[PDB]
Amino acid sequence: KVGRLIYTAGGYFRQSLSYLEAYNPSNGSWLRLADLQVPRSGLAGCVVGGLLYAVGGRNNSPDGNTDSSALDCYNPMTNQWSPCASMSVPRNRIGVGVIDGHIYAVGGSHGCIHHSSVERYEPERDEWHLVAPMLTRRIGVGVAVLNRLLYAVGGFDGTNRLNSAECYYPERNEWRMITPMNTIRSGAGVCVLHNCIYAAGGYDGQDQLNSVERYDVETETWTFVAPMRHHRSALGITVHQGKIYVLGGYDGHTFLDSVECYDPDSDTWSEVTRMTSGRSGVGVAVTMEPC
Ligand SMILES: COc1ccc(S(=O)(=O)N2CCc3ccc([C@@H](NC(=O)c4cccc5c4-c4ccccc4C5=O)C(=O)O)cc3C2)cc1
Ligand SMILES: [Cl-]
Ligand SMILES: [Cl-]
Ligand SMILES: [Cl-]
Repeated sequence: KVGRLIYTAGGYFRQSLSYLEAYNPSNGSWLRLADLQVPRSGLAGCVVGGLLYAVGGRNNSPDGNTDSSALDCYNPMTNQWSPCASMSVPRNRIGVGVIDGHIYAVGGSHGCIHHSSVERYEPERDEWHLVAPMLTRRIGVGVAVLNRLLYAVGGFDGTNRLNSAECYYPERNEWRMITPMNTIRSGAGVCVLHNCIYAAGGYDGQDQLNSVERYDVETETWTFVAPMRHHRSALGITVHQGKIYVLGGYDGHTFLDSVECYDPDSDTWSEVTRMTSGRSGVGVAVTMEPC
């Protein structure tokens, strides 16, 4: 269990960013690691087999605004990025989840197109294949996996921001709606802790949110927990050693550098570190420290 870092890839501040930086909760340190080959905001991160993957996003720069179909793989042992097979379609404001060593890419936008499509990557074959689409088009969608089921939470369908959520059952290649959240959320941080899916922050169409709610997959209810100290949309999120970490985002005024940590036993959030610069729209995941 020792030696794991929280990696943050990409993001946005004035333009899309190429940063890869890693935080060590055990000593408070940050490391700046190899830049992404292509800057991207609105991407997702995940880990399979000790390797960090950056999926989708958009490169917003002074010279263009290009949605990404890319999958790139970072090896901590070499501090190098390598390209992998690209997805069927560009997906900005994507969500991803991992089931049994496979990466699921969910939703996202391509220009004015709001995807319901979903595709699955096989690392051993370096291949993507489309699976059943969601029941709803969703960009800015939060995705997480619990008990080998994939959840897609909130987002924006092209007309309305959403409180709805749905679950993918892989053995039936089928999506079904679940109970909707209490709050409309696009750009929330979504993760899994114990037997619940958490949705933290986001934008409800009017304001960035500090509220946090969790879906108990047995009882099918959403319950609010303690709110974050900061309102935040387009935040990064991960779980590490039984606590939720939220990174950056936008509070309606500032691109935040603060990182907050949720302790479920006390139902409290605390500020634990600051990123090296404020940013939103990052991808976050946990893996071993680099060489
Ligand atoms: C070209 O400029 C960019 C700026 C930031 C980014 S991003 O990577 O951070 N990101 C991608 C993922 C994602 C998902 C949901 C939302 C939700 N919006 C908001 O909270 C929102 C609403 C009103 C005004 C603003 C924002 C916002 C949010 C963040 C930064 C600045 C602002 C801002 O001023 C929503 O639309 O639901 C926003 C994003 C934004 C990308 C491009
Ligand atoms: Cl699978
Ligand atoms: Cl298979
Ligand atoms: Cl595989």
